[PDB]
Amino acid sequence: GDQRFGDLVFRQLAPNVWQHTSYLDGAVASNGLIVRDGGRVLVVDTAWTDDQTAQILNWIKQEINLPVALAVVTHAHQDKMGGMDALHAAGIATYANALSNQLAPQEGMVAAQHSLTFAANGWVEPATAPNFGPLKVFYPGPGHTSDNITVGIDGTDIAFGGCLIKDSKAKSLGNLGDADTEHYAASARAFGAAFPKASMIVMSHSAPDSRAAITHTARMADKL
Ligand SMILES: [Zn+2]
Repeated sequence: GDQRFGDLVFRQLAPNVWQHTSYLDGAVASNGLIVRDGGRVLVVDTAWTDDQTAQILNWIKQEINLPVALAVVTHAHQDKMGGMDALHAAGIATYANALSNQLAPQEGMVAAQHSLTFAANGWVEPATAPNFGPLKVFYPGPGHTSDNITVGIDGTDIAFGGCLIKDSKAKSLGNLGDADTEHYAASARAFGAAFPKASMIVMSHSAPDSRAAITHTARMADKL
């Protein structure tokens, strides 16, 4: 069920949801999501590079042929925001956690055009997420990074944990270079409680897993 398109891989997860995969030299896969929402397409996370992200837009044109209305990126690291220039070059509205945009220059990333803010319970302030359609954005607390956000896909059983969640076979939570080791466990559990009926957990560096990914990640995080 994987489709190769240039050096990227695309996998349909649901009638209106695909996983995009891009590689950086070993070679490390990074996953994001593409969502068809009526007459438009919404993207979650860039590829590692601008050139790879441009190929995401090419694949969408070929396979979906609907305009990309917006992209949301899940934190200020290269695997999630390394392709911001391809989106901006294409006139696509881009959204990140305000803190991701504030950190972007120090992380060597281009800031998104728009900033998300969050309630004290982690849910996005809806005024800051205009026309997000099925994308339900939740800030679970600091973990992989202080700015990491997560996205549920309304109308589906899918939730995206980005780099916060690792699969149930993971031997480590790496990369922990920018991690909050105190709050990581609670943040992983918060993601599970925010999307309590999601059965397909999509994550940055593993194929989709069951909810065991969340509990397993939280238990590894408890050891930090
Ligand atoms: Zn990261």
